[PDB]
Amino acid sequence: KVFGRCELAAAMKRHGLDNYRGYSLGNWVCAAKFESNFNTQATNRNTDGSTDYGILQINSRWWCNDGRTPGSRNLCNIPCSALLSSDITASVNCAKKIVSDGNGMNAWVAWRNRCKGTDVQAWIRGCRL
Ligand SMILES: [Cl-]
Ligand SMILES: [Cl-]
Ligand code: NA
Repeated sequence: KVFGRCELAAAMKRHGLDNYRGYSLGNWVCAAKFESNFNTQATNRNTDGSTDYGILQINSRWWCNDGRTPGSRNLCNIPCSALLSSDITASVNCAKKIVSDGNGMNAWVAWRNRCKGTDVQAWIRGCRL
């Protein structure tokens, strides 16, 4: 599923991301835009052989099991394919564990480089929430 901007904002608010660990909703929408272009089916292979999955590009070296990242962890206890569903619940629940691990949203390189320090409220401007 390719989400619209305000559609995704509303889904993320419903799932408890607005102000989660202090990050306003626009931060999460901005991260999803630059990580996946709002596409739940996005995948990208990394140099070390791990793969990133879904609307928030969650990495198989630490967070999910894809059966092909030797020596990796599965800290969200899910198959990585669950992160590609049109229902974003699994992605959001895993993202909450990632953002709570001490590094905050700096875990998402696109957030650090394209959202951090910008006017992120612009990402939810005009939406009915
Ligand atoms: Cl915001
Ligand atoms: Cl933080
Ligand atoms: Na893994």
